This record gives sequence, structure tokens and C-alpha cells, in this order.
Amino acid sequence: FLPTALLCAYGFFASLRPSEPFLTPYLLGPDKNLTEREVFNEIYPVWTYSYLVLLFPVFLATDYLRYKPVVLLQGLSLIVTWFMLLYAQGLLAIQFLEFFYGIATATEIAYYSYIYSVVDLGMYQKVTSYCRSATLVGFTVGSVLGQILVSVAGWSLFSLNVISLTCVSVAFAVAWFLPMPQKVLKVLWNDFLMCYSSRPLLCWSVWWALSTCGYFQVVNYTQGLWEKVMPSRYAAIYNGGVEAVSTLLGAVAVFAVGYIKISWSTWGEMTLSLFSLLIAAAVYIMDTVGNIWVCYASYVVFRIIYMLLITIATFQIAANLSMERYALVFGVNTFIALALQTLLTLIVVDASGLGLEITTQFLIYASYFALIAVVFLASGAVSVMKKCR
Ligand SMILES: Cc1ncc(CO)c(CO)c1O
Repeated sequence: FLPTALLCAYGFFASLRPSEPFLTPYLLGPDKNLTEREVFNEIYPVWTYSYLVLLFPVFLATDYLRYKPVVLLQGLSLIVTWFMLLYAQGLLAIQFLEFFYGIATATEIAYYSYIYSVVDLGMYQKVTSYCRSATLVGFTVGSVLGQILVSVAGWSLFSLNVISLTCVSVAFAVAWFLPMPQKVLKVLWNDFLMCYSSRPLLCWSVWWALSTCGYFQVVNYTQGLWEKVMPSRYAAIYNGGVEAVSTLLGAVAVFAVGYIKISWSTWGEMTLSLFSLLIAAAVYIMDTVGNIWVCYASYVVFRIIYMLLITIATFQIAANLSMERYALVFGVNTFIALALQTLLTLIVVDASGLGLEITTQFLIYASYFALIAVVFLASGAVSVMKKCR
């Protein structure tokens, strides 16, 4: 019990990052004095590229080292990331800054998969439910703490990211004392291939991956959009409260998805298409309001619909999937999804390619969110063609 309590405490401390909601005013202010165009155009794409190229090696090293040193890697990466975030000037230094954050984020899969390597299989589901609940409540607590310390307390971000670094150091020091984790050419190629040679095997997969693409593309630059529609020089940004309420409602909706007994085979495609249409409407609205409270509201609704869609996707996949296939499928689909966001980054995001302005990148994205609905409807249309007969 005590190792598991240490696990949940370490996860709570590592996820407790008060500085996550308030990242954007730190860079724009006298703290770094960086051109935000250059930041948006160059700093972030190499993070995505490094995460793509580095996910596979560390994911295989987890099995190579039997999940033991990966938490140490995550802790050291947090330490070096926060040191570099406190000390970095120019362009290449901040490129390394974000490379460190990428190699840190690449080990969240290792964290969430190590839990299976030490506890009983029957108890694994309940303990990982407790772990994700701890992560969610730590996210909410950190967000509200940052909001209180920034607005209610009127404390500057300097002490806030100092205590963020202190918290990640405490997390590493706690995680150092874990117990022992006692636990491919054609076979592994067929291992993921068999997860697509059936009617429901291939289905929902690319849909989940492209929804993941939409979120991982919009969440990073939502901060920039909020800052550009309302400068922080003469305004205060309420990121902590919106993040807290969004995550709380997402968790509530995830819990409530299984609380209604509805068969998937009746109208699963219709619900998926409706969810995609709502997501496209939300992103087009947040593109086309030019205000502050309404754009937060649209963001909240978009987050909620995102959680509903991915949650029902996870139920469908897990019903289709097997007990030992979770890690492999979550690896392969994540890999192809990351290849896809990286590709689209080559088209639009980077300054070497087209480099379209962040403001004007959300126009077509409704049709991008609708194109996945069109092919779902195109698959639905054949299904509708075959439904009556
Ligand atoms: C530490 C840290 N690093 C990177 C990002 C996203 O680029 C975030 C979210 O804005 C963050 O909190």
C-alpha cells in the first residue's frame, strides 16, 4: 500500500505545476524580452519534431530497462527543463529549453505504464483509476492555486515558478524511493496490423488520432490567441479558473459517459459526426468572436466535447481491444498521430514552410474538423446505403 501511496503522491506533486496556466505573460514581459512572432513560429515546432523522433526510443527503452529508471529520467528532465526555463536567452537556448520539455513529456507514457509492472492485474484498473483521479485533482488544485496566487494574492510569477521548481524537485526526491519493478520484424508488424483487419478494428482509430491532432494543435496556441486578443499590459488573464473548470467538467463527463446504458451500434456514427460538427463550430466561433468571455466559453465547450468524443472512442476501442494490447495500440496510434501533427506542422506552422499567421489558421480548421466528419459520413453513407438492406 505504501509504495502505491508514494506513487500517487509523486504523481500529484509532478502534475502540480502552478506555472502551466500562466506561461504566456512570462515570455512577453521583461523576463525574457522575446519577439512573440519568432516564439510562435520557431520555438514550438522543434518540440513536436523532437517528441516524434524521441517517443519511439524511450518507449522501447521502458521495456529495455523494465520501467525502473524512466521516472528518474522524467524527474531529471523536469529539473533541467525548469533550470533552462529560468535561464535561457536568444533562440537556440529556448529551442533546447523546449527540447527538454519534450523529452520530459515523452515519459508520461512510461509513468502511466509502470503502474501495471508492480501491482496485481485485477487491482491495476482500480489503482490506475485512483492515479488518474489524483492527476486530475492535482491539475485542478495547481490551476486554482496559480489563480489565487496571481489574482487573489497579487503575487508575481517569480515566486510562482520558484515554487513550481520546488514542487518538481520534491516530486523527484519522492520518486527516488520507489520499489523494484519485478516485471519484432513481422510479429510486431502483424501485432498492430491485426488491430485493423476487422470491421471495428480499424474503425474509430484515425478519428481518435485526428481529434488528438486537433487538440494538441489548438491547446498550445490557445494561450497565444488569448494574449493577442487581449494584451496583459492593461488586462489580467484568468487561465487558472478556466483550466480548472474545463478539466473538472471533462472528468465529470468522462464518468457520466458510462452512466447511460446506450448501445453503440445504433447511432455511434451519428453521435461521432455530431460531435465533430460541434467541435468545428466551437473552433470557428473562437476564431470569429473577437471578445474575451465568449472565447473562454467556446474553449470550455470545445474541451467538453473533446472529452466526450475521446471517451466514447476509448470505450469502443477497449471493447474491441484485448487485455494485453492496450500499450501496443496506444503506442502505434499515438505514433501515427504524432507523425500526422508533425506533417501538418511542416505544411503550416514552421517559419521555413508557409508560416501562416496564427490568427488565420482556425478558418479552414472547421472544415478540417468537418473533413473527418465527411469521411465518417462517407463511411456512414455507405453504412446508410447498407443499413436498409
Ligand atoms: C511548462 C510548459 N511547457 C510547454 C508548454 C506548451 O508549450 C506548456 C503549456 O503552455 C507548459 O506549461
